[PDB]
Amino acid sequence: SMLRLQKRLASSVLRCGKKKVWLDPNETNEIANANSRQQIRKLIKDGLIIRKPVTVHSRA
Amino acid sequence: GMTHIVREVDRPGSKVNKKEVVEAVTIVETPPMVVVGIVGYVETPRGLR
Amino acid sequence: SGAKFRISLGLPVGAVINCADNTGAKNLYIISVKGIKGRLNRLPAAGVGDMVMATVKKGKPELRKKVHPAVVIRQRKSYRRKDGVFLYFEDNAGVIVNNKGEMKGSAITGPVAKECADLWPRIASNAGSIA
Amino acid sequence: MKVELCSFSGYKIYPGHGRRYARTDGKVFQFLNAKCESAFLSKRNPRQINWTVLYRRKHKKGQ
Amino acid sequence: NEVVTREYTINIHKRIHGVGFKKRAPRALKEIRKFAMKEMGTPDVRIDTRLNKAVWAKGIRNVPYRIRVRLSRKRNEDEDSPNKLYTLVTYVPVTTFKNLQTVNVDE
Amino acid sequence: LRKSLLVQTKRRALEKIDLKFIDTTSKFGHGRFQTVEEKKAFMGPLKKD
RNA sequence: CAGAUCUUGGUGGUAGUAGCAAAUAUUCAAACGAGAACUUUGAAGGCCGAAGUGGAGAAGGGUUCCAUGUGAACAGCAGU
RNA sequence: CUGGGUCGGGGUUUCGUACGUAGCAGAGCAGCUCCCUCGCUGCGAUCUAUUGAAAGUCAGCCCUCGACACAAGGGUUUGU
Repeated sequence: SMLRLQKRLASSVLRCGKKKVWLDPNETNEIANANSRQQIRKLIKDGLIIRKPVTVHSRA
Repeated sequence: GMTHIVREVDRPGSKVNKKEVVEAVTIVETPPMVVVGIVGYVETPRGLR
Repeated sequence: SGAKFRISLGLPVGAVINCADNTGAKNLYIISVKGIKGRLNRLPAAGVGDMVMATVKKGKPELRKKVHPAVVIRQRKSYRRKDGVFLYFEDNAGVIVNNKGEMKGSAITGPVAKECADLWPRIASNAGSIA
Repeated sequence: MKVELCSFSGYKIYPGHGRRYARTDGKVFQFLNAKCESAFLSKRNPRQINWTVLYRRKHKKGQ
Repeated sequence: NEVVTREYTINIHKRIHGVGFKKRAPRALKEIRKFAMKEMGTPDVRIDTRLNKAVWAKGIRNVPYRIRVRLSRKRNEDEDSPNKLYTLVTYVPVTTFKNLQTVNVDE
Repeated sequence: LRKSLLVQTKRRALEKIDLKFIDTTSKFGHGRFQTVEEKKAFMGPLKKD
């Protein structure tokens, strides 16, 4: 299935580039029928997707 | 393969007489063969048969 | 006898070789090896111990600007003896000579290849050390 | 045949091997290979090099 | 039997000698699949993603000379396939590679 | 190998040869040690003993 | 009508040939699916390296925007 | 003729002495002393010992008889 739509919405809601969005890989079914920002905003709070942290860039 | 050798030489008159020389050689390993068959040839005006 | 077993020719026409005697020259400019018949489009090459015509390009004004026969003493190209040791000196070298085969100067600095000392006995008389 | 010790190492040079280089002040030296060739021609001190015979004899290594 | 599982030490420096630089790691994979298919004989080989990290770890221009591989054949244990058998390759990290044999292991 | 047709009579082909040194150092690199028994004597003991 | 380097339409040999080589690079697993070198997710390795392979505009395009679906045709292989 | 295949082992060979630890080594500086004083603790490029060590070694090198499994099969034909 095309999880692209869910990825773009998960970037706008989280306010981060879609590199960082992490759609869960084992649960591609429940995301597939969540295609409105009234559910993806819900779908985050249950942890089924999250925002990946920035890759480290150490000045040490 | 190939390998060196060192020998004297006794060519009379050469500027190399009675001195060492090194000379690249081969090594052709030759186990003894085994005879199994005989063939006879007859001369024909056409050729050998 | 007259053996001169092939030694790797390493100074083609154009080689500038340090003069090695007291005639006052400092550079021999080879123009043509002596004794080479050659092939279409091949520069003659002068080995060690080969008479070779040469025009001094830097030294006594008497010597410069004329063609003098020369002999190559030390060559930089590693040449083989006939016993498997590849002797090669530190620089090109030479010495002015008459076409009768005898030196013009009387003091050679540096070593001399054993190939020369066997060929031109006049050079082998003045050689400091036949290396 | 005569064996000639290297001038940058101690390894024996058998008659077929090596190459010989004679500077323009009257000294011939034997070299076993090209590794010992361009070490001397760069003047690297033959006793600061961890594999020569001279170095192994200087620190008395093995003795 | 037909569920036999055993270690191996795949030498991927002699299956790679003589290849270009951008096609070195991707060639290491096929030389692993040409290993399972020759050893076990089954035509389904499923390289575990932990291995794909372990063969790309250095880069693509350089791959570890020896990689230690556990060839666990299976009988469609947790799947169902048209082929009855398929070997699931796996990674067995080790700090040394001296005096290691191809020993068998408990199933 | 085949015995020769061209009869040889020159000096160079009627030579009697007695060798002096059949070189046997390794060809798999610039060899420097004729025999193993010689190699271990110049090196000595190792950490692999 | 045999022709005019004739007009229009059509078909060959060439030919399954030239070719699909400008800018470093892809791999492993999983999903729907009839089908997967290419689609989507995840893991890894790379690049564009802020005078950008980034974020917005003016000319110009005019519905390409967004969603659901399709496997005629086009996307010089393929394609969910 | 048991066969070769893989891993390991040694021989060769390439480069030059690994990580780790210890040193009353180490040009100096800093902190603390019953101020003893080459006293004690620290940073310190490097050198020394363990160390011809470490690593690669056929993919077109050699020998093994050590571990492992595999090995006589499958498809297309041909008649005086």
